[PDB]
Amino acid sequence: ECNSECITPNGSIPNDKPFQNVNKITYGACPRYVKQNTLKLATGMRNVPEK
Amino acid sequence: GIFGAIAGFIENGWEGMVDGWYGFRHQNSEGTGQAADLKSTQAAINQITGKLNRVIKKTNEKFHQIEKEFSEVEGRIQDLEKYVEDTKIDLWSYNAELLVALENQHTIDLTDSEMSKLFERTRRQLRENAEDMGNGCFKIYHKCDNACIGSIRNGTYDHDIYRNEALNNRFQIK
Amino acid sequence: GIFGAIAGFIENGWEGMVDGWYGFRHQNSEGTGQAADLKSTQAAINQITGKLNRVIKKTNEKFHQIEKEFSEVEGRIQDLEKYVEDTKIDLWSYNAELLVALENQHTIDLTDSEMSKLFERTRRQLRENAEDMGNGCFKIYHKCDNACIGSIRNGTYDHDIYRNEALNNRFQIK
Amino acid sequence: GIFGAIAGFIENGWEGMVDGWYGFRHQNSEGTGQAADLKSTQAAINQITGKLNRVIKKTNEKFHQIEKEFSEVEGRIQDLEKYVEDTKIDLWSYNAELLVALENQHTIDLTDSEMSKLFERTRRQLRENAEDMGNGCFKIYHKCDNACIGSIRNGTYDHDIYRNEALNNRFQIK
Amino acid sequence: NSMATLCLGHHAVPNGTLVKTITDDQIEVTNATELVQSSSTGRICNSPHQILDGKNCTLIDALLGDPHCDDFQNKEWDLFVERSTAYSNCYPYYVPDYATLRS
Ligand SMILES: *[C@@H]1O[C@H](CO)[C@@H](O[C@@H]2O[C@H](CO)[C@@H](O[C@@H]3O[C@H](CO[C@H]4O[C@H](CO)[C@@H](O)[C@H](O)[C@@H]4O)[C@@H](O)[C@H](O[C@H]4O[C@H](CO)[C@@H](O)[C@H](O)[C@@H]4O)[C@@H]3O)[C@H](O)[C@H]2NC(C)=O)[C@H](O)[C@H]1NC(C)=O
Ligand SMILES: *[C@@H]1O[C@H](CO)[C@@H](O[C@@H]2O[C@H](CO)[C@@H](O[C@@H]3O[C@H](CO[C@H]4O[C@H](CO)[C@@H](O)[C@H](O)[C@@H]4O)[C@@H](O)[C@H](O[C@H]4O[C@H](CO)[C@@H](O)[C@H](O)[C@@H]4O)[C@@H]3O)[C@H](O)[C@H]2NC(C)=O)[C@H](O)[C@H]1NC(C)=O
Ligand SMILES: *[C@@H]1O[C@H](CO)[C@@H](O[C@@H]2O[C@H](CO)[C@@H](O)[C@H](O)[C@H]2NC(C)=O)[C@H](O)[C@H]1NC(C)=O
Ligand SMILES: *[C@@H]1O[C@H](CO)[C@@H](O[C@@H]2O[C@H](CO)[C@@H](O)[C@H](O)[C@H]2NC(C)=O)[C@H](O)[C@H]1NC(C)=O
Ligand SMILES: *[C@@H]1O[C@H](CO)[C@@H](O[C@@H]2O[C@H](CO)[C@@H](O)[C@H](O)[C@H]2NC(C)=O)[C@H](O)[C@H]1NC(C)=O
Ligand SMILES: *[C@@H]1O[C@H](CO)[C@@H](O)[C@H](O)[C@H]1NC(C)=O
Repeated sequence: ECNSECITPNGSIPNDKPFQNVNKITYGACPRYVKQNTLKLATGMRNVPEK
Repeated sequence: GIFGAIAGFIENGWEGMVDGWYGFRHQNSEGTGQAADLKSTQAAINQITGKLNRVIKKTNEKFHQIEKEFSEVEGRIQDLEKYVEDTKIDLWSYNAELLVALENQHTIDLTDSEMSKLFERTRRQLRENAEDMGNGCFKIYHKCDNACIGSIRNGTYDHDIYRNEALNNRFQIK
Repeated sequence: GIFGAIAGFIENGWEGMVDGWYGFRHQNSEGTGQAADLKSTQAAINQITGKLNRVIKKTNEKFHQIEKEFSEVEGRIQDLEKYVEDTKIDLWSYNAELLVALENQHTIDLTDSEMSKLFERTRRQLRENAEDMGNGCFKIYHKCDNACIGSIRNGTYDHDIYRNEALNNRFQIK
Repeated sequence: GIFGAIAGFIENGWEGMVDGWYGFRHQNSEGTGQAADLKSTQAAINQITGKLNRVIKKTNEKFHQIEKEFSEVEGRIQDLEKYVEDTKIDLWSYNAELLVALENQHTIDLTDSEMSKLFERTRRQLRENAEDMGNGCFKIYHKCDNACIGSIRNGTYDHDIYRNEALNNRFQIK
Repeated sequence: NSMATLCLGHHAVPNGTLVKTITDDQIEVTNATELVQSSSTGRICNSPHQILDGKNCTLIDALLGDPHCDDFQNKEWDLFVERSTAYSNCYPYYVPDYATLRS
């Protein structure tokens, strides 16, 4: 008992992300299945630490 | 760095500046200080939030599609069902990979844009009263106390009333 | 604005300049005037026309494809035919959406490039005879009549014959 | 040119500079000379090698797919097999076409970035001792022999010891 | 000394996140966000889409009327879930075009 718009054979997953790597088999409002396990989208600038 | 400012002519980022993204750091007769520039900070943030919102939006519910795992050997019709799905996944993975690449390069570069935009805004503000030291700092050729610095930031700096002093300090011999 | 010129340090665009995209507006002892810069205007137009032509080209005739609407329930073979087409459409819609986004951002940014390119061309042209006022205008420190202005635009301005006057006007006290 | 340097304010590229991509060419009392700037040269090369490596990487082995040429007329199942493959190819061709376009535009533009980055680095280095002639060259207002030039390149140029001479040479009449 | 000095700059973070760009496989930024949902609970949420647990019945056994599937008569679902534990316990049958019918 819970609430989730995306269902896979591996259980439901969050659809707040645009892609997913859980399962190519889905049902409902799911993220696009991709082969990648991770994709970092930069939300800041080039980090140049002092030392 | 594309605009050549962050990791280009600015040596380091300020780990101790946690009240903004871009800002000012100064020294004068009344000591030293530091304060963020909320204009350029917010500008970078707005652009990034915009693209972030734009990437992260949902898609259509998808309902009864095809089978993608098969328990028995069926040959030609299964071969195709597998081929279609595989094709799809490769293309979507590609799009994702490329998307992130383009977006990230652009984010790196737009934040570098905002850095130089701030620098140039100040360089113009100061007219002939200060010189570019090369490292992202300016050499001010007149007395400029904390109140004076607080007119440069905040864009209320009338250069003309300092101009006279500055010119005399700039054009001497050694 | 990426190059920080259009909606960055230039306050407004000129709604009354309908003979070009970029241009000059001036004031001197002989009154005021305005005229377009056809170099930078044409440059922006050429780039945009190029990408426009490049986007808008036709594709192959497509002839006898699959059925995409079905009058009866057929299950598995129909499921696949529907799945293939749907997949296709999502991918093509994506490409289109992204294409427009990238292209538009680039168009916004290349036209901002042309603005600063023109400004810098002039700033170099004028050497030490004028100062950057901050708003996209220059302060000329010598008498510059309509003929003089017409040597700056059109790039026939020899700064050296004005240099002497300009330096004396720039380096006084108040 | 986006940054407006290559084919923008620099008239030509140096066909005789085959020891680098970017560099310096000079004239003084001891004659003329030329030498490459390995910093900006290597920077452009690193960026390009990076994206080149990133484009040119392999994919998964693909094994038993579908038939793509047919010796007999089969109608509906063949129609689909043909349709799927054709769809795929159009999409992959598109991606490739677009990839090259974006990448090439970016390569053109990042190398133009490196040109202006070098120019600005030097302009700041020289402070008030030289003036921008407009064509990618500087006018040095003091005697600067081959050793002096070799302190500008290599970034060991202390402007302050030349400053006095330069100011006197810059501010005369004619 | 009749002078002063003013520096301009950007912030940084002690830690950082590596991201991919056009030119770089790894480059460090102040922060980033993850675009791929790589993990799951292992449990199927029974809302909002209506889940029907097939339990020991297959969809076709539930259809035909296999005695141990009487609980499924006239039921509905947004998603019917078939379990690997499922079995059949009625007359031997063969559904040519099974997969089509199930679909
Ligand atoms: C570095 O990178 C990190 C990575 O997270 C960034 O962190 C994110 O920051 C944003 C902005 O603050 C966070 O967004 C917030 O999400 C909250 C959660 O709401 C969710 O609720 C349901 C869950 O089912 C979803 O349906 C829904 O769509 C949301 O996903 C929101 O509540 C926040 O909005 C409002 O919350 C408060 C609550 O009182 C309100 O008062 C406010 O008005 C506010 O508008 C907000 O949208 C995001 O969650 C963060 N990430 C994570 C993983 O948590 C950093 O911002 C970035 N930079 C720094 C400095 O860290
Ligand atoms: C879906 O299908 C599964 C698998 O067939 C069913 O699980 C079995 O259900 C039966 C019937 O309810 C259970 O039978 C009970 O077994 C208990 C243990 O005995 C054996 O159990 C397993 C299975 O044979 C053996 O591996 C094990 O070694 C034991 O030898 C008994 O204690 C029970 O006795 C009494 O149970 C109740 C009263 O409490 C009454 O039915 C009778 O009075 C009976 O005498 C009974 O024999 C069996 O245990 C279940 N399997 C397991 C592994 O537990 C599901 O029931 C079925 N339906 C679902 C899941 O909804
Ligand atoms: C800079 O301009 C802003 C205009 O908003 C002024 O901001 C005020 O700063 C003082 C502190 O010096 C605060 O007490 C006020 O609450 C601020 N007002 C607002 C609306 O933010 C600021 O005064 C200006 N700079 C100086 C040096 O006076
Ligand atoms: C600017 O250079 C152009 C060179 O083409 C000159 O353009 C001429 O402008 C005059 C008006 O002043 C026209 O009568 C001519 O027909 C133009 N010629 C061409 C070829 O376009 C112009 O003379 C130059 N500027 C000035 C101030 O003389
Ligand atoms: C510039 O700095 C470099 C620092 O590496 C010096 O490079 C040397 O150049 C001389 C020729 O003038 C060579 O003999 C050395 O082998 C070089 N050393 C290295 C480590 O590359 C160079 O001396 C500096 N410029 C001048 C004018 O001295
Ligand atoms: C620490 O690094 C993580 C990435 O691993 C980042 O999300 C977070 O914003 C960073 N926090 C601080 C305080 O540096």
